Amino acid sequence: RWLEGIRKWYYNAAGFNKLGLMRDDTIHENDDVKEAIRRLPENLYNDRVFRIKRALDLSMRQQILPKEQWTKYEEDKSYLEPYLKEVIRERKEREEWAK
Amino acid sequence: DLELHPPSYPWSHRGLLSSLDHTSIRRGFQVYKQVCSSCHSMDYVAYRHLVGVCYTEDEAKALAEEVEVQDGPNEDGEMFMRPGKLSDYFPKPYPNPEAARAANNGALPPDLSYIVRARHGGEDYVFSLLTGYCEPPTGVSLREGLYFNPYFPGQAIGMAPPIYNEVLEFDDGTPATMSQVAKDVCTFLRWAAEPEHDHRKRMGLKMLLMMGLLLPLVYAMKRHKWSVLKSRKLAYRPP
Amino acid sequence: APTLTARLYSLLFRRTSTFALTIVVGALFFERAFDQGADAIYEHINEGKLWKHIKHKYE
Amino acid sequence: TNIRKSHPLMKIVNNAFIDLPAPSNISSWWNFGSLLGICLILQILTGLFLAMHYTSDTTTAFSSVTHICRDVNYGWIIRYMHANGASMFFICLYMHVGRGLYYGSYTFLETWNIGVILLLTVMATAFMGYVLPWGQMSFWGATVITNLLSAIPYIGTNLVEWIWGGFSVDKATLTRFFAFHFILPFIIMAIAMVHLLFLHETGSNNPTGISSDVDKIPFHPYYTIKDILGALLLILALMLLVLFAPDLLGDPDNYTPANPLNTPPHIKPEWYFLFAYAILRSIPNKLGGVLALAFSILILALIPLLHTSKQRSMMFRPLSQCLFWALVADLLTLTWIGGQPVEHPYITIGQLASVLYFLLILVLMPTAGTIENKLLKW
Amino acid sequence: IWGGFSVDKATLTRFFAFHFILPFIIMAIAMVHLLFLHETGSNNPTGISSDVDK
Amino acid sequence: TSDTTTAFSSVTHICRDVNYGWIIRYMHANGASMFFICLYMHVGRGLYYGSYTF
Amino acid sequence: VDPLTTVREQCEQLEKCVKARERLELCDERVSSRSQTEEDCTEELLDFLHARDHCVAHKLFNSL
Amino acid sequence: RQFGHLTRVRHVITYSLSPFEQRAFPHYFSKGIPNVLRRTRACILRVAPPFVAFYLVYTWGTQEFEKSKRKNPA
Amino acid sequence: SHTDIKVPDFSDYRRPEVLDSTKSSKESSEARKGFSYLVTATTTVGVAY
Ligand code: HEC
Ligand code: HEM
Ligand code: HEM
Ligand code: HEM
Ligand SMILES: CCCCCCCCCCCCO[C@@H]1O[C@H](CO)[C@@H](O[C@H]2O[C@H](CO)[C@@H](O)[C@H](O)[C@H]2O)[C@H](O)[C@H]1O
Ligand SMILES: CC1=NC2=C(CCCC2)C(=O)C1c1ccc(Oc2ccc(OC(F)(F)F)cc2)cc1
Repeated sequence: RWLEGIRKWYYNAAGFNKLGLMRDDTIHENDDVKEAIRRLPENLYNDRVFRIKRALDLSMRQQILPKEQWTKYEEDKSYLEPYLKEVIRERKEREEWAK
Repeated sequence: DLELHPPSYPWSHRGLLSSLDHTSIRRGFQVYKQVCSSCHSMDYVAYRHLVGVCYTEDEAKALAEEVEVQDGPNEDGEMFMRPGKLSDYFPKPYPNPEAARAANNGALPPDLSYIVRARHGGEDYVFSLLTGYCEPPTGVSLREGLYFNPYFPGQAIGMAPPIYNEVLEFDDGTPATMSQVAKDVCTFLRWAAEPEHDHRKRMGLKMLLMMGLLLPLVYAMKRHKWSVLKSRKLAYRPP
Repeated sequence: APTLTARLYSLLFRRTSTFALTIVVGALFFERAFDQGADAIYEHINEGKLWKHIKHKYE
Repeated sequence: TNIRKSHPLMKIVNNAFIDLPAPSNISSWWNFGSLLGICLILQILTGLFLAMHYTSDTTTAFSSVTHICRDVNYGWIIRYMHANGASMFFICLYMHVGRGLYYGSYTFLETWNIGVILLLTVMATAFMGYVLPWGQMSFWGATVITNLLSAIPYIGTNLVEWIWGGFSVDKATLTRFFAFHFILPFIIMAIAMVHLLFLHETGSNNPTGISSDVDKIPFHPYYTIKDILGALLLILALMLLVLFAPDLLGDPDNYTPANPLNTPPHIKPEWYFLFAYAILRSIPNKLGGVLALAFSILILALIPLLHTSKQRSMMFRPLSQCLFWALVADLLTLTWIGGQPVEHPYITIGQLASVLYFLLILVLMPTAGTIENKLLKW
Repeated sequence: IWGGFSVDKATLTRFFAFHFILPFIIMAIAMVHLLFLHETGSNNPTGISSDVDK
Repeated sequence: TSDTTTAFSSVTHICRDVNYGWIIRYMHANGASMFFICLYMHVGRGLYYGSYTF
Repeated sequence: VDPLTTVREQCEQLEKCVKARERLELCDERVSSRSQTEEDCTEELLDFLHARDHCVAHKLFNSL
Repeated sequence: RQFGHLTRVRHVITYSLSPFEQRAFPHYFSKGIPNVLRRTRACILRVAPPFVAFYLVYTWGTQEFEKSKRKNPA
Repeated sequence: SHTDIKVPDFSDYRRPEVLDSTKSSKESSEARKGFSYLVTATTTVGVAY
């Protein structure tokens, strides 16, 4: 709302967009994320695979993309949320049942 | 307990690739011999150490023969005294530290073998100490025998100014001023503490050159192998 | 005639057997050359300071 | 099929060395592992060659070390390689740990904790190594540091005298310190192999902190050639010290023999302990100071539990980056302060730096992670 | 080997250093020893293969 | 200690002044014998039962 | 005859030296004028020598 | 895990050249210098500020130790 | 179609000797290997020393 100014600033400061990454590519793979990734449809998964491949290749060269090619803050879809949310929601149910 | 640290004198061995002035070592040895060796020990330097550095084999044999040393036992079971040789070390003035203290009013004269390496400032420090003896400032005096030196820690030392103009005649006929005598003895004490100095620096030059050669070569080999990956382009081609 | 790097390849660097013998010959000739050359550089930098330079005075 | 994958000995070499899948993008900070290995092997060889000439008897000890430097052929270059090699080891260690912290490699828990053990072992080795010359700083350093353990209630005082094998650091202490100092590097080599054994369970982390399975390159030739280049640069640093400033990272007072009466002006350990030495002196109470000095190292084991950020690496984390570099600068301050006499303003600076060390690790950097998350809607 | 013209000061000191290090080298080689033994498993008194009765 | 003058003395100092140094010292000396007994028996086994084919 | 004591004089007649020498002389006839105060003048001497011997270093070694 | 069992990748082409076909240092200064300056500018006010602070707390504390050891005019 | 794939331009990366697409690389092959292997051989002589 009011902190949206800072969110937009932080986004560019963080700078994963400069490698053509979306936020959910940068998530550290724990057991839940692994399962969420595993549940992605062919299209969303192969995009993820490429975006990372591209980022790693850029990191290897110590270079960034052209500014036009950078992930726009507004265009950063939260692609992993629906899968990850449910993976977590499921595990918490099993953890509950176990008590 | 204020502190005055020594200035950095332009020694002939100051630079990275600069060797010790060996003729300065030859003089400096004599400044240990004629002046110090009745007060300070120098246990780690033997008469053989001088050969190929400041003196010949034959000169060093003469310098060794000049001094007393105990040796034994003989077949009778007695300890005799004999003329020195190359294998003998520079002899200690006193039989022990406790005897040394007595001769110098409580204070123990440190062994000089490593004194350049064992004191902050090294030859810059020692040179300042030897030449820096002056009259005390007003409001000041120590015990009768403890002299004023501005470079010594706590501003008061237990050593009588040991060097002055013409305290020795040098073998090569160099005018023996106080500052010349100090410069030479420091150069010797540098070599005492670090005989390796000249070899060390010879190796340094040869290391710098080989590294000058190998680093960009190995770096070129690196970029060569990696060039397959640095060049590569990716393309994403979904159906 | 093909280039000098090319002559080096065909004569010395193609067979790995010749490549290794090249290295061993070259290492000998480099060692003597480098040592003699670097010593000269050192002893010129320290002219008259070394025992080697002042030896003559006592012989 | 080849006899690299077949032969029982070559199989281990082929998998852990040649065909090892490595991330494409690992930086210079990944060289430090290889360099730590080189350091360790360098210490073992130089060390063994020194041990052919050294004696652990208190009377002859100082003399033997100097006899090495003056009479033993190239004994000097071996001796100063070994002393500066110990510095090069610790440079390599802190750089290696820093990498782990910044890029979050510590999530590899077993690898990380074995690391902590390795660190502590190299520390124990290097502490006892510095005693062996039997100079002033050797003897007085060993005396003060060992005697900290007397601060433990009930047992502490016995414990100290049992390490010593007497009522001061004397004949039995030096001899056993030689024996422990000889054996420990070999124990290090073993634990280092277990260290890698766990690393090769997961493979390497990389600068992005994003999984690199999609873009692995074989270790040979890519990283064999980089590691050679790294090794070359390590040798340069080492030999620049050995041949141009061999005394630079040591202390002069360790060139006068050990005197149980005559105390040196400002007694201190070697540079790579100075940060933790400063932390010790911050706390006014002695047992408190010991428990802080111990926790200043052991806190490394706690780092993985303190991790809050949803991203693994600090690459994409500005706030953490600053706090990390603050933590580095603070450690540089603690090293400076550790080298100083206990007076104004070094007491207060030391206190303030020690506060900031634990504050950065236990409060600020965890908070920063969670702030970063909430800035990314996470 | 001696580091001199007889078995003396330098020989004893180096013999201590080599004697300390070698057992550790033994331990390593002993592990390789077993590493190869566990490729085949053990022989037995009959000299006939024992896979049928392990 | 590996210094020629103190060496013999140190070994005896172990056996007389060091606590249970004697039992350690003679365990180590007889332990070396026990090692070689074990070695030749171990080799003999290998020879007799043809384990050397490995 | 010593090159040292020649150069010590030469350096003594510089602005930084002579201003520090005046600082030295101030407390000289402050403590030697006043009666029973345990304050001395080591500090002022060392300020003077620091400036002096820094200069001495820079050209003493030419005459040797 | 061996090469060929790492992970699943689809529809990604990789073109590359032999190291004998190409240069070890293509545009080494031309493109290298500006990329370095970009890299340095990117991290400078994350990396530098704490070491600025160290330099200041160091040089402050050093000459504070010197002043404190001088006698005070009283 | 897969016939739409044509290899990107590597002119930036190529050695001068292999820039000319109308000439055969085989002339320069003798040379190009010579250069790179000389670097390796020189390195080995240095390391040996
Ligand atoms: C007759 C006595 C005597 C003579 C002559 C003498 N010394 Fe000393 N020296 C001492 C005593 C006593 C000390 C210990 C001073 C103390 O601890 O206060 C000492 C201390 C030193 C120190 C240590 C200073 C420090 O930092 O602690 C050096 C260096 C030294 N002497 C060098 C020399 C040199 C060089 C010469 C002559 C070329 C020389 N000495 C001649 C008695 C002497
Ligand atoms: C003698 C000491 C050590 C040796 C020989 C050693 C060796 C290695 C080697 C060879 C690697 C792989 C190459 C690399 O990434 O650097 C490595 C990785 C690693 N080491 Fe160490 N190490 C030592 C000490 C430590 C310490 C003290 C820690 C942490 C407190 C540590 C934690 C790690 C971690 C986390 C990795 C994984 C890095 C990654 O994949 O990104 N190690 N070590
Ligand atoms: C991690 C490995 C090691 C480290 C960090 C290490 C560290 C040190 C240090 C700091 C010193 C004091 C150096 C000095 O001031 O002179 C030293 C001395 C010594 N070390 Fe080591 N050491 C290691 C391994 C070894 C090994 C394996 C041996 C013998 C087999 C050894 C034998 C010695 C000896 C004999 C000395 C006394 C000689 C000397 O002072 O240089 N060290 N060690
Ligand atoms: C430190 C010395 C040694 C150690 C620690 C060692 C250790 C072992 C161990 C634990 C085994 C498996 C148990 C057994 O069958 O005895 C074994 C088997 C064996 N060792 Fe050794 N060994 C040593 C020396 C030797 C020597 C000197 C030889 C031959 C010259 C040898 C040849 C063998 C063979 C052939 C076997 C296989 C026996 C079978 O399966 O029937 N070992 N060794
Ligand atoms: C008037 C403006 C003041 C601003 C400038 C500040 C510097 C001027 C000096 C003022 C005094 C500074 O305060 C200085 O702090 C340190 C550390 O706490 C003190 O040190 C003391 O306090 C700490 C408190 O934990 C004790 O553990 C320690 O045993 C004791 O030595 C110094 O004895 C004191 O002199
Ligand atoms: C075994 C290794 N594994 C990995 C990386 C980075 C990338 C991926 C994982 C390495 O650099 C790596 C490595 C480690 C050490 C290397 O040199 C050695 C140095 C010492 C050594 O002995 C020992 F056992 F470590 F003590 C063994 C090898 C060479 C390479």
